[PDB]
Amino acid sequence: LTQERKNEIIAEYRVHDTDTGSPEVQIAVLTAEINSLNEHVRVHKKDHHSYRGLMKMVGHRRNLLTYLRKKDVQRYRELIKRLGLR
Amino acid sequence: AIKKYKPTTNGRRHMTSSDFAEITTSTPEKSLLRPLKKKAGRNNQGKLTVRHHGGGHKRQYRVIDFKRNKDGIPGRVATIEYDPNRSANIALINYADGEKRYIIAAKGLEVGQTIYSGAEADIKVGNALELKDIPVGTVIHNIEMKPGKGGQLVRSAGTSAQVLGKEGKYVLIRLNSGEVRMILATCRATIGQVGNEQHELINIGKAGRSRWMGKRPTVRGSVMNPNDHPHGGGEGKAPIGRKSPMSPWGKPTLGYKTRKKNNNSDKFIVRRR
RNA sequence: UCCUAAGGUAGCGAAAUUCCUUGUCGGGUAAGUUCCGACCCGCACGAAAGGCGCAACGAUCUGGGCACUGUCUCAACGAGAG
RNA sequence: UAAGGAACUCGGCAAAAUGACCCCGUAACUUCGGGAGAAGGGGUGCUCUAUUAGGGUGCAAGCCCGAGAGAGCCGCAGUGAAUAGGCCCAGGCGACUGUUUAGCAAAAACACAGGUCUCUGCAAAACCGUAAGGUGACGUAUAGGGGCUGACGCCUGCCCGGU
RNA sequence: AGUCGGGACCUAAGCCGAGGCCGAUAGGCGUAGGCGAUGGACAACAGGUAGAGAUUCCUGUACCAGUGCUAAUUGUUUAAC
RNA sequence: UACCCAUGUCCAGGAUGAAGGUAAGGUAAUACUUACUGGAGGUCCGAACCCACGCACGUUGAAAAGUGCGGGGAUGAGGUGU
RNA sequence: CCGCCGAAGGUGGGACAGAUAAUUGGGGUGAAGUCGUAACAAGGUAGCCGUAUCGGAAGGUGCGGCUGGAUCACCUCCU
RNA sequence: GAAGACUGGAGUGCAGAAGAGGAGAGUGGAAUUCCACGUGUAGCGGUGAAAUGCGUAGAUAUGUGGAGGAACACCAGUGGCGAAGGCGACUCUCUGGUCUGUAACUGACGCUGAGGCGCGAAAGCGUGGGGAGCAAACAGGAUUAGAUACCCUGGUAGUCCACGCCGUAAACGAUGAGUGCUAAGUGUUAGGGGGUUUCCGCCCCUUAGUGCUGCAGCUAACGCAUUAAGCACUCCGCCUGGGGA
RNA sequence: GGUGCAUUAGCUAGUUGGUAGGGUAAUGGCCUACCAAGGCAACGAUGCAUAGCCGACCUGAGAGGGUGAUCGGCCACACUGG
Ligand SMILES: [Mg+2]
Ligand SMILES: [Mg+2]
Ligand SMILES: [Mg+2]
Ligand SMILES: [Mg+2]
Ligand SMILES: [Mg+2]
Ligand SMILES: [Mg+2]
Ligand SMILES: [Mg+2]
Ligand SMILES: [Mg+2]
Ligand SMILES: [Mg+2]
Ligand SMILES: [Mg+2]
Ligand SMILES: [Mg+2]
Ligand SMILES: [Mg+2]
Ligand SMILES: [Mg+2]
Ligand SMILES: [Mg+2]
Ligand SMILES: [Mg+2]
Ligand SMILES: [Mg+2]
Ligand SMILES: [Mg+2]
Ligand SMILES: [Mg+2]
Ligand SMILES: [Mg+2]
Ligand SMILES: [Mg+2]
Ligand SMILES: [Mg+2]
Ligand SMILES: [Mg+2]
Ligand SMILES: [Mg+2]
Ligand SMILES: [Mg+2]
Ligand SMILES: [Mg+2]
Ligand SMILES: [Mg+2]
Ligand SMILES: [Mg+2]
Ligand SMILES: [Mg+2]
Ligand SMILES: [Mg+2]
Ligand SMILES: [Mg+2]
Ligand SMILES: [Mg+2]
Ligand SMILES: [Mg+2]
Ligand SMILES: [Mg+2]
Ligand SMILES: [Mg+2]
Ligand SMILES: [Mg+2]
Ligand SMILES: [Mg+2]
Ligand SMILES: [Mg+2]
Ligand SMILES: [Mg+2]
Ligand SMILES: [Mg+2]
Ligand SMILES: [Mg+2]
Ligand SMILES: [Mg+2]
Ligand SMILES: [Mg+2]
Ligand SMILES: [Mg+2]
Ligand SMILES: [Mg+2]
Ligand SMILES: [Mg+2]
Ligand SMILES: [Mg+2]
Ligand SMILES: [Mg+2]
Ligand SMILES: [Mg+2]
Ligand SMILES: [Mg+2]
Ligand SMILES: [Mg+2]
Ligand SMILES: [Mg+2]
Ligand SMILES: [Mg+2]
Ligand SMILES: [Mg+2]
Ligand SMILES: [Mg+2]
Ligand SMILES: [Mg+2]
Ligand SMILES: [Mg+2]
Ligand SMILES: [Mg+2]
Ligand SMILES: [Mg+2]
Ligand SMILES: [Mg+2]
Ligand SMILES: [Mg+2]
Ligand SMILES: [Mg+2]
Ligand SMILES: [Mg+2]
Ligand SMILES: [Mg+2]
Ligand SMILES: [Mg+2]
Ligand SMILES: [Mg+2]
Ligand SMILES: [Mg+2]
Ligand SMILES: [Mg+2]
Ligand SMILES: [Mg+2]
Ligand SMILES: [Mg+2]
Ligand SMILES: [Mg+2]
Ligand SMILES: [Mg+2]
Ligand SMILES: [Mg+2]
Ligand SMILES: [Mg+2]
Ligand SMILES: [Mg+2]
Ligand SMILES: [Mg+2]
Ligand SMILES: [Mg+2]
Ligand SMILES: [Mg+2]
Ligand SMILES: [Mg+2]
Ligand SMILES: [Mg+2]
Ligand SMILES: [Mg+2]
Ligand SMILES: [Mg+2]
Ligand SMILES: [Mg+2]
Ligand SMILES: [Mg+2]
Ligand SMILES: [Mg+2]
Ligand SMILES: [Mg+2]
Ligand SMILES: [Mg+2]
Ligand SMILES: [Mg+2]
Ligand SMILES: [Mg+2]
Ligand SMILES: [Mg+2]
Ligand SMILES: [Mg+2]
Ligand SMILES: [Mg+2]
Ligand SMILES: [Mg+2]
Ligand SMILES: [Mg+2]
Ligand SMILES: [Mg+2]
Ligand SMILES: [Mg+2]
Ligand SMILES: [Mg+2]
Ligand SMILES: [Mg+2]
Ligand SMILES: [Mg+2]
Ligand SMILES: [Mg+2]
Ligand SMILES: [Mg+2]
Ligand SMILES: [Mg+2]
Ligand SMILES: [Mg+2]
Repeated sequence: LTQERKNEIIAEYRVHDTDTGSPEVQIAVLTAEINSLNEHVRVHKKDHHSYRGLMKMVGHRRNLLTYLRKKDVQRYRELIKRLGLR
Repeated sequence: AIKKYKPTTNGRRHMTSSDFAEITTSTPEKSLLRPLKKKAGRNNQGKLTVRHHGGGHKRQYRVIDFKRNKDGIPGRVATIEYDPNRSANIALINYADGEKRYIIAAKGLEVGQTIYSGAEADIKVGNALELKDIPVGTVIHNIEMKPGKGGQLVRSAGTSAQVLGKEGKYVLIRLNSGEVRMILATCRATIGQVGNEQHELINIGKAGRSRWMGKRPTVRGSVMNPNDHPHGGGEGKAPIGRKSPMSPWGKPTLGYKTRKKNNNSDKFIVRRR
């Protein structure tokens, strides 16, 4: 993920015009990364070292989603309908 | 790919076949079809000269372009089709003229590409060039032996030859069998490997499937009578009670070399397989 | 110790292969020269004349059961064609 | 055909027995598809509730299709006649479907899919023919001819003196 | 029997084959060309018929190809057809 | 009669339910599970048709190779006409 | 007298548990039997671990790994 | 348990850095082997000694050219990277993680983790290629009382590649993961700050790794010792005499 | 609340709930007709093995370990089933 491509996602999900570490922002960026590794892994089938990094993003992304659900349900259901998650 | 079949019956147990994923259309080009009639190995006189032939599904001839002498016209690949008469697939190419013709499908040839022949063609899969304009080391197929005649040397599915050197009027080629051969520099060739590589992995599975392709059963010589084969006779099963195993007409059959000893092309063969 | 090119490996073995032979022991039977399981002194097994196994299949060969019966103990009567 | 039920015989040869539809249930082993209609059992007729409950057809008249139940009735017997798998246990051979001696042998024999060795660079080798001319092939070593073995699983040992 | 099946229509396997190639003789092979249905194309139906034929004869109503005779129409070598 | 070539034609009924597809689940996405659909096979039972496994009869035969009762294949390496 | 339910009884295919059986496989015990000497020292070819193959037998050899190696030489760190 | 608040945990942002981390495509030079041709004559090779073997059909040696496969000399370092196995020629494409500085951002979002899912040296297995060196099995020559071995001459599977299995090791630091506290001395890898000085260089402080020596403490002893086997808390795995096994 | 085995992973169909009725001293699938497909289980269902339960008894520094004869309370049984 190139640096300017990341900064568009950050600017598109900020809850206010300054933050960069909101759970909404982090999940949106993390989603973009695992939707970019899935193509690399699909073609580079026997790249096992890179595939481990994929599974640490998925687990990390899942932890943040769980925290958002408990703290504020209304925000949580807004992200998943906007990012196309389950 | 290769498609394994579930062992529903005893004849489908070990059977595999292609899935025909590369084939694009199922209807041939009508104006390029000619009739074929089976011969079953029967001679000019009606005699059975080559045995184990005859009686399969009927086919129709598709006239192929092996010369590839339409130079300077960009030809666009239209479809990739099925040919019963050969192991490789074929590609239909319609030029900017309006003319259409079939060629052998190379490996990696897809619909939509453009194909060139001549002297200004680039070295890409599908192009046709004289062997003198082809750089050393490329993998070619469809080599012709006499200028203006047409491709003849490497043509079945998954086969390839490699350019190897120059000797003035001739070019060294390492043929698919592993032979190093000298060929004129004005003979043409096509760049790439031939299409259907998986063809050798197919397991026929049934005797009827061999019958569908035109193959009659093969009887061993050990179960014949002494007037039929040099191996027939004996009480019970019998070994090969001779000095060497023998063909149905004499002439030893295991290890005996049958190339003419006074051949005129022994000076063009650098090293044998 | 003698000879040879080298001296039979895994596996199987009274076998579609074992003469002696109905080999010997066990099972099945009231009683089993056939059958099944073991042993190995293989007259004269043995690795593409393939060796040892193997679900499904067989108007194939072999041994044993349930049901059923004029096959039999042991024959009797009736119909039709000669 | 009484009683017996393979005691007959080279051998259950021949005959007898099972047989339809619906429901319950079903083993070892397995290449996971099978084995399997395994095995072993139960129900079927007619009357009334009843142009049933419900479906097909039609605009309606109407016509056709017909499960479950309850109560009953009659026979020795209800797929009441004809037609309609006997099954199980263990071993040898062949993997299987197929082919064979018209007129004594249908098999363990032949074929087969698969394995391996070998020949062939294209006017290919191989084959028919004195030759021309052909098959191979309107093919091109992932192709074509010949020898042996014969699905699949685990394997395929030693000898190059002789030919 | 204009209409059914076959010729005067078409071709497959195969066969014959002017010149031609090959070969003691005889002849073998084969190009143009042609024969050759078991296949392709093609215009008619319903009744009557008491000794023997019926999509054939007879009755009623049709269709296909062609020809002549009449009546208008159009075109004539920048040229209908 | 054996094999081959060109061109036609024949195979009542019933049973089983391969690949694939859809939906609902299950996952980060897949794998995978369950229902519905689908209609494969030198598949299964069984007539026409083809064949010839057992027995009986016939044996100067109805017949110079058959008949009767059972039997095998019956969408295919199928039967058959010109 | 009839009907439902119903103990015992009969038939059938499976499940589980014990005993027994021609023969067979590895295991243990026995100071004195036969064969070799694989390990302990550099154990006379360093040893061991996983795996494959071979051999009367301990075992041999190949591939990768360990030091739970005294070893034989230049350099590097600590005292 | 519920409602709020915070930033020392955790994570994002911003500015730098290092690395044989991984997958794919292509290329390079030494060296071994084989092949062809000049020159040339009688040995070469091998061992503790030998012999088998190669050579007058002209070898070994030597000069020139061609074909092919495998591993990457110096750099190279108790140096580096990765969760472990492991990763060393060069270039490009696609990718994972870590360290340092800042204090912009969220505000406990954390640790461990039975079952589950993946990776996992070498040998081995299936299908298709490839095959230069090495080399189980195997053959011959020696050694020996014997020698199915060590030693010598050859040599097949294998070692290499693509895809799919297998799931083990002295897979070891014989030391589970997370967190905090507890003398110092000295090398080295990647960073940051300050003083001297024009730089260079020297010194001091500090973060994360990697080695050695040593106090308290621990230990049966050997020994460990801020990279604990010391002092503590949380979670997981495992043990209870030897053989049979 | 008080037992062993996971080398015992699925069990159940009057089973789970509802509607109407029957029956009982009394609530209740206790029983019946209809309707739906539920209920239990890794916090160990199901299955196999063993056993009457307790006050109490023996031992032990204690926490615990083993037992349940005599005395007292409750339960089940009365040759074996109905
Ligand atoms: Mg052949
Ligand atoms: Mg054959
Ligand atoms: Mg014969
Ligand atoms: Mg002869
Ligand atoms: Mg012979
Ligand atoms: Mg014979
Ligand atoms: Mg014989
Ligand atoms: Mg005997
Ligand atoms: Mg026998
Ligand atoms: Mg006996
Ligand atoms: Mg007998
Ligand atoms: Mg008998
Ligand atoms: Mg026996
Ligand atoms: Mg023998
Ligand atoms: Mg033999
Ligand atoms: Mg042999
Ligand atoms: Mg055989
Ligand atoms: Mg056998
Ligand atoms: Mg057998
Ligand atoms: Mg058959
Ligand atoms: Mg029998
Ligand atoms: Mg009479
Ligand atoms: Mg009479
Ligand atoms: Mg009687
Ligand atoms: Mg009687
Ligand atoms: Mg009886
Ligand atoms: Mg009997
Ligand atoms: Mg008798
Ligand atoms: Mg007898
Ligand atoms: Mg009979
Ligand atoms: Mg009604
Ligand atoms: Mg009847
Ligand atoms: Mg019947
Ligand atoms: Mg057979
Ligand atoms: Mg006969
Ligand atoms: Mg020729
Ligand atoms: Mg010729
Ligand atoms: Mg030809
Ligand atoms: Mg190949
Ligand atoms: Mg085989
Ligand atoms: Mg054979
Ligand atoms: Mg096999
Ligand atoms: Mg052999
Ligand atoms: Mg010889
Ligand atoms: Mg020789
Ligand atoms: Mg008329
Ligand atoms: Mg006519
Ligand atoms: Mg006509
Ligand atoms: Mg003439
Ligand atoms: Mg002619
Ligand atoms: Mg013609
Ligand atoms: Mg004609
Ligand atoms: Mg006709
Ligand atoms: Mg007509
Ligand atoms: Mg008449
Ligand atoms: Mg008429
Ligand atoms: Mg034909
Ligand atoms: Mg069939
Ligand atoms: Mg059948
Ligand atoms: Mg016949
Ligand atoms: Mg029949
Ligand atoms: Mg049938
Ligand atoms: Mg020793
Ligand atoms: Mg050895
Ligand atoms: Mg080693
Ligand atoms: Mg040691
Ligand atoms: Mg921080
Ligand atoms: Mg890298
Ligand atoms: Mg890499
Ligand atoms: Mg070089
Ligand atoms: Mg000496
Ligand atoms: Mg040289
Ligand atoms: Mg690390
Ligand atoms: Mg990256
Ligand atoms: Mg990187
Ligand atoms: Mg680091
Ligand atoms: Mg705040
Ligand atoms: Mg963790
Ligand atoms: Mg686990
Ligand atoms: Mg390996
Ligand atoms: Mg391999
Ligand atoms: Mg291979
Ligand atoms: Mg030796
Ligand atoms: Mg060597
Ligand atoms: Mg692999
Ligand atoms: Mg083990
Ligand atoms: Mg282990
Ligand atoms: Mg290691
Ligand atoms: Mg350990
Ligand atoms: Mg710790
Ligand atoms: Mg610590
Ligand atoms: Mg440090
Ligand atoms: Mg003990
Ligand atoms: Mg013990
Ligand atoms: Mg309780
Ligand atoms: Mg109530
Ligand atoms: Mg109840
Ligand atoms: Mg219980
Ligand atoms: Mg105590
Ligand atoms: Mg107490
Ligand atoms: Mg008492
Ligand atoms: Mg009593």
